[PDB]
Amino acid sequence: NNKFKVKPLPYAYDALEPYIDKETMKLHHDKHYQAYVDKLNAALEKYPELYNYSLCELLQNLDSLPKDIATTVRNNAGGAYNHKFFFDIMTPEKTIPSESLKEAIDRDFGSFEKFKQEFQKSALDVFGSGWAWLVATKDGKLSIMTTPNQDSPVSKNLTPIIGLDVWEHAYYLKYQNRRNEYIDNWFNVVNWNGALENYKNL
Amino acid sequence: NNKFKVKPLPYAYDALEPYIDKETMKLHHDKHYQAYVDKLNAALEKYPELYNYSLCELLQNLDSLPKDIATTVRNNAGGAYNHKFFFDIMTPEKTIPSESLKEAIDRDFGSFEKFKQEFQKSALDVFGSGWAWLVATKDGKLSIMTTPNQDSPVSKNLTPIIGLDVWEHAYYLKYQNRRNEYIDNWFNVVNWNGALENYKNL
Ligand SMILES: [Fe+3]
Ligand SMILES: [Fe+3]
Repeated sequence: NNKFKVKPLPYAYDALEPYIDKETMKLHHDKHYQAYVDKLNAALEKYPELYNYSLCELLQNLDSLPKDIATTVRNNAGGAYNHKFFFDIMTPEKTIPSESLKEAIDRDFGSFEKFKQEFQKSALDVFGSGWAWLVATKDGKLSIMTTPNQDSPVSKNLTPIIGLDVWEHAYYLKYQNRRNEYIDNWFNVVNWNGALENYKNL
Repeated sequence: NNKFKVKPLPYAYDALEPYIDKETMKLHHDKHYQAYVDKLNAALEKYPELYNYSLCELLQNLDSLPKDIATTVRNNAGGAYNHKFFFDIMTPEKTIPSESLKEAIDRDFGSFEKFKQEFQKSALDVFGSGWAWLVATKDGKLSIMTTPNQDSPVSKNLTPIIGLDVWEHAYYLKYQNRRNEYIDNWFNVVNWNGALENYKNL
């Protein structure tokens, strides 16, 4: 069996309280993330060799996949990848920026605080469903960008370092329309050690 | 003062229970709808003569508005129009299809039940944020279409007859990920008399 799988949450469903509620963690992981994986798997039944691609490879080749599944793959491989990534980029442990990522953030944004303000503004300005990302080019240059729906920076050959889901399902139970508060609180659970790994894997 | 305004909810905030919760009605009308109107008004300060356009006229002329506000108008005039329309198309009163709309639905979809099934499927399949619509061409031909975000059929010269908001803020508090249940329940509050008026105004 080489079907795609849901990665078990890397911590307890309530580990991120009080910043993100346990009910949302359960829905977000067990329902939304699960649905993306199931839908992806269903679509690939027609082309079982695609089960041997990684999610990255699917996302890097959307324009060359068979026309009849390309959009479904974009959306569902997108959702699967983005959510695996998102749950991995948060943690109940306390972390801070360090090593090359810490330096790069200062280099590219002037300071951690300037980076944080830009990120929060971008997250806040996403219209409709989508994501805010800290991304790196192949040479380690950092920038902030957003994607709609489940589109991913990976498809534009950019490497996600951190990313924030701003689909309303990610925050409505606790914050309702107050996305600004959700964004501000989320920085308490960003896994900067994971982010460093992401940046190093360039 | 010819600034755009929020239309007061046409019924009590709990009038649509148990199909839509009062808390959602309050957020949806008092926060989300309100924000679209405020943002629209803010953007038009630069071009005060646009306050004399109707929402329809703004939406029918997005490609010819000044470049610097066109997208903001699309999104916010869109949200303002769509929400005014949406709250008007629901009611606590019991209503059924009648007159020309009743006939047209049978003509164009075969039966009310076939129309309802197609509408629910379209509503269910919207990916990300958006709307499902029953629309009419200028000659009264009916069809079902969806729009993303706050895009409107009005911009494609189609006349909305009914429409369902499937942004997650419209249903998450009560239904969470279970959009199917939200869609099914919503048919209990569709204002078919309003829909008939919409159809007659062709
Ligand atoms: Fe999500
Ligand atoms: Fe809405």
